[PDB]
Amino acid sequence: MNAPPAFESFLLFEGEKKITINKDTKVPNACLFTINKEDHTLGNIIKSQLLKDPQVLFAGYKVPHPLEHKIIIRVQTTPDYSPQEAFTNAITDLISELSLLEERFRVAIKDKQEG
Amino acid sequence: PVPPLSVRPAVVMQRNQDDLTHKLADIVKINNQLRRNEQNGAAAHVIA
Amino acid sequence: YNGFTGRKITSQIFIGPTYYQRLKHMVDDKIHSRARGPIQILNRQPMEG
RNA sequence: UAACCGGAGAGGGAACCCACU
Repeated sequence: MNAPPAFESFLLFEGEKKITINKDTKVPNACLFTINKEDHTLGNIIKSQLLKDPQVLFAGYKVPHPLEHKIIIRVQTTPDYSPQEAFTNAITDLISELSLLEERFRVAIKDKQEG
Repeated sequence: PVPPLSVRPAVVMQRNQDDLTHKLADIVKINNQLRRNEQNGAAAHVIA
Repeated sequence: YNGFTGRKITSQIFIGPTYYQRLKHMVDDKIHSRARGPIQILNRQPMEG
């Protein structure tokens, strides 16, 4: 009866936030992004896309507990540059990658069908 | 000394008395018997 | 291959069909707690079970 | 110049067997 329900992995409770931002006090230009109801599916591609940016000095993610549904992404960028704009540039590049991939996939599907 | 009800509680219809209460019943039974028997009869063998 | 990162594991993993059993010792037949529940009759200590 | 309701800690024991770490 202590089983949590299956929807709890992906549904935000009332009053929860999808995303939370906290500045990292130990070093300058570093920030921690806490995402609720996400997992490795999103954090791994976000980390790998952040690591293509040379202005990003540190980037990593973790799940604090598997039974919990949270993910933490720590980003540190060079001064003149913000981890927040680094994050949103990684998102808007990764969406561009997926859109290009989708277009080329459907074109190759049509070409496989009698071509 | 006979101990009180808290020492030998009686449960309700499994009332069922304690294992100690039945022994106390045997005590007062043979005590009343020996008392009246030595009082009237004084057989001096039954008393043994 | 790793299910999280996709990188293949450096060691190679031993894997195959093996006949497992399910024993009757669940956890839901064993979990129990207490906070000032019922009380024994003769001495006023808690119950057992 | 108006309108109906109401009560709560129960509940025993001994013996034997099986099983768990």
